[PDB]
Amino acid sequence: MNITDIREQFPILHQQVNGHDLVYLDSAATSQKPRAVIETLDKYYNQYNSNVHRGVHTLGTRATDGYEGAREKVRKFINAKSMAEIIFTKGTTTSLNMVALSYARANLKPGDEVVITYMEHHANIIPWQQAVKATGATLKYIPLQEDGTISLEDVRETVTSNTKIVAVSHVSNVLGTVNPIKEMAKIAHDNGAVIVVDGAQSTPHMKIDVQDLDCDFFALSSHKMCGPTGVGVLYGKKALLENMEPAEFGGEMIDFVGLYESTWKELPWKFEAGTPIIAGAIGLGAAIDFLEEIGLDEISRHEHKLAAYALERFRQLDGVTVYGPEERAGLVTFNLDDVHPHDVATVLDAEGIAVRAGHHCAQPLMKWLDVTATARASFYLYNTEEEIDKLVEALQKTKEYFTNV
Amino acid sequence: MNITDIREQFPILHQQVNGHDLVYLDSAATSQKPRAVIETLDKYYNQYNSNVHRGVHTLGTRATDGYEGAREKVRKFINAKSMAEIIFTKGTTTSLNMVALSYARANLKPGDEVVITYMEHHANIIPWQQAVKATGATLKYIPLQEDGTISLEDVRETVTSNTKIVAVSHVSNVLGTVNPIKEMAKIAHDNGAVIVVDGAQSTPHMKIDVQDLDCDFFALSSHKMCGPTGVGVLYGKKALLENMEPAEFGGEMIDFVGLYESTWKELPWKFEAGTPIIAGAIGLGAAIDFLEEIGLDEISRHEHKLAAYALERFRQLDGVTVYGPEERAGLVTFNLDDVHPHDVATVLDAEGIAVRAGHHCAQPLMKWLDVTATARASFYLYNTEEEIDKLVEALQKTKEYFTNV
Repeated sequence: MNITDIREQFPILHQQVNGHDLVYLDSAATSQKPRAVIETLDKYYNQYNSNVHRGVHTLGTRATDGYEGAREKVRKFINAKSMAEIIFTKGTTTSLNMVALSYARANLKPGDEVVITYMEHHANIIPWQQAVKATGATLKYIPLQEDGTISLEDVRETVTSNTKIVAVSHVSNVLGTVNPIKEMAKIAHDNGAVIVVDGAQSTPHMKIDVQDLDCDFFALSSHKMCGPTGVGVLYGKKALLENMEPAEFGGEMIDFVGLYESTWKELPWKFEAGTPIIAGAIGLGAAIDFLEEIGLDEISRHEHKLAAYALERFRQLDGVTVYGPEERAGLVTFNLDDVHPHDVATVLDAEGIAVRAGHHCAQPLMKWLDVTATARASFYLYNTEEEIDKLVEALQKTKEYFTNV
Repeated sequence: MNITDIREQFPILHQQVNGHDLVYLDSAATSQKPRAVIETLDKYYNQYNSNVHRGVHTLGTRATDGYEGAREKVRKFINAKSMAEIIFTKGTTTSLNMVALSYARANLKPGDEVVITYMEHHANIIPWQQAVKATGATLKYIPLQEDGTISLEDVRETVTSNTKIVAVSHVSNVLGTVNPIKEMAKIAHDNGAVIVVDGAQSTPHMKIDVQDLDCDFFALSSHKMCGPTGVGVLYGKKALLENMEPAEFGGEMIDFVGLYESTWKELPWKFEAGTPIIAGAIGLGAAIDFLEEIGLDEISRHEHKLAAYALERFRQLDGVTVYGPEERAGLVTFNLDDVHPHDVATVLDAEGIAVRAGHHCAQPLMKWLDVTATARASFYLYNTEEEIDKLVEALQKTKEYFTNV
């Protein structure tokens, strides 16, 4: 895994901001794309764009085979049993909303519980808040350990025989924690619940195998995994999808339309109403080919190296707090003592360095951490230890600067 | 308006299928894209991709300004009063589903009516079927005249003081009919109803002015108007949007998130949950710039010429039935006597010619027309009368061929 040769495929990395080479450390907000993905969109719009699932004409057939081809690539990439379990959506947020609308709203009654955790991103909070309000069910929170991990005994405590849904992130976009999904799925199933996994921050960075995890539903976003914006996937076990009603209705997802009543297509097309995200989903198949060629285990080993290096170099700085555990995904969320994280991010952008400052769509977690906001540097397959040196040198200079001020 | 110079900007037109120059006459299913749009996606992913609505770092600010910039371009393009009324979605189908979920489901009771027409595309049928079933309201159909137009007296008859919603296409994707939306909106408002306009087939081809039409909601798709797939718009009057609840929930559309309760952003962001369709919406702004540079009135005058030429040349063929009125948008849906439309479309594809055969997502209309399927040739700004000659010559040869057979 050669990082020079990988970075050479990402045109956007090769430019300056404010007179300094770009140092992009915000891949947890969105990732950058290699030429293989951008040229796959180009070749689609230059050569074979047409609407799909007619195949009466030649370009139509080629677009269809591209779109359903990419469905198979995603099936293989997360080790789903069938393409019937792979639904294309606009992103993780829409995928989790589909489960909350079609599954939760149809299966919750007063007495029932939905259990989540305090570290969840809002995409995996607000749909559940709404589904429990609609049904008169109850929402509960799994507590966190002091290093921001989840203990399985706390899971066992919170989940009861009235739990119907446990929803949890695979990897936290703030703490970097990798949650014990596979053991949490056992706990859910033992209680008679399903588990819904927010895989937006795990899928880009480590191999996913939904048969090993045994999750009931798993959601992911193309834009965080070197693929186009506007597209994601919802995986669900086929027997659950078969019994769920569609979240949206229209052409493409019907079989017969009468004046008042209609019947639905089989899966997966039951859940894909209207002309699909044709180019984006073919580009997400290209991103999967690109990542698979490098090797997800190789990219996870590179991120492990960068995260171990970052945590060590952050410990060298005085007056800097890092949140979450030592074992983690490739990101560090932090604050400088007495400097607002927004001013940290502004000063770093003057040195070329892109990081995020704010709540990271995790307000309940910020409250748990007893802070109003934090800064976050995140890493991906194109980042290097030299860029981490530049970040830690800039935080040192920021510290000195606001000191002099 | 020079058609040679326009076609030179669409790389996909310049290729052969089955040994014959491509003749693409299926723009009512999806349109082709000019280099200005494809190179706008390229320049986004090559130079300034980042997540939006943080602007703490330089690329982030540029992506944000691109995305909200394109929102303003769409506002101006349909003459909306405010960007608060312009919501980005994945397509017309999702936009109409949002109205059916957030508006209809909250405003229908037993006794209330939703009125549609028999010519509607399924996207503007099935959401209403579902919303009336959920609420115990009634669905009614405006009847059609024999040439497939709508009379305003039939509108006045069908719409009553119990109507709450009239939903209708601006232009029919089968009949080519242009509906009298502006006068239908008056009839709706006089009865106390809102009007929801499916503008998927009008927006690419003629100027839209939502203040002149006075529609309450208007939906459109990027992929039919030279823009990227996976993106559309829902326009709604600000006072209606303000009182509707979100259709989906997550990051980006919240202001404050507590453990059990959350409050929403102002419009338009209240209706855009999760990381948005950043590249696609910037490419749809580029498509609007491209179309505005040519001039929508110029493209409508070209389509009028092509449709008048086609209807005349189709009348020259024996044994060919054309459906719908003489005055129409740029498409012809037809059948050859005694030839199945699927076999017509197959034979034409062997001569390079791409058309559609089937129900065109309008099963109730096919039933009204007393046919099980039809063939459709549709036209756009890059098509020419010579291509229409090739279609009519091919139908003549198809007629002779199945005759000999």
